[PDB]
Amino acid sequence: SKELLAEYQDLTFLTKQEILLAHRRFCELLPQEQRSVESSLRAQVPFEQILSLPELKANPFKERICRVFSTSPAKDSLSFEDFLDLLSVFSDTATPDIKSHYAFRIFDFDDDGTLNREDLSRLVNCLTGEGEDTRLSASEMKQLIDNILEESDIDRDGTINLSEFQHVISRSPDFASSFKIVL
Ligand SMILES: [Ca+2]
Ligand SMILES: [Ca+2]
Ligand SMILES: [Ca+2]
Repeated sequence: SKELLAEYQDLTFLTKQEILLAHRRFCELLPQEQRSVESSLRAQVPFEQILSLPELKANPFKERICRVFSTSPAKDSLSFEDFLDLLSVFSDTATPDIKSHYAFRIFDFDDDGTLNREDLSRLVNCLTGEGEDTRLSASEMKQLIDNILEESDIDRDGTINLSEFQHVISRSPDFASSFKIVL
């Protein structure tokens, strides 16, 4: 199931939490004997259930919306992938972020899903001491890593996951230029 859901993460640039929330909603819109993770990811939700979606309530052309997001020309339904895109457009519970996705993968050296002290050390090391061309000392690197955890490691597990990473660089507009965190 982890590998299966992970595929969608690479396809949409959403966090695992976002995909999980969406998957639960998707399943609840399918037929009872369809909830099976691997089974559900192959099912399609009929427009009936999409039209009554809360985030589409105030939208005119709901019928049009369904047809545009639907990938299968034959059927009048949405696949899980189509559903993710719908939520990315109409719901605050799904916000694609291609920059966070790749930046995270770059610093997650062992590709294990989180940024630990070691991964974070390279991240903060992209910054400078004080002058325009400086390099951090051990203690400065330590403090910077400590500050990131203290401020963004909200599930207090000692690492930074994609969701938390998005918060770490949420105030760094030019982050991708040289991977510098603001402050
Ligand atoms: Ca959205
Ligand atoms: Ca890691
Ligand atoms: Ca964490």
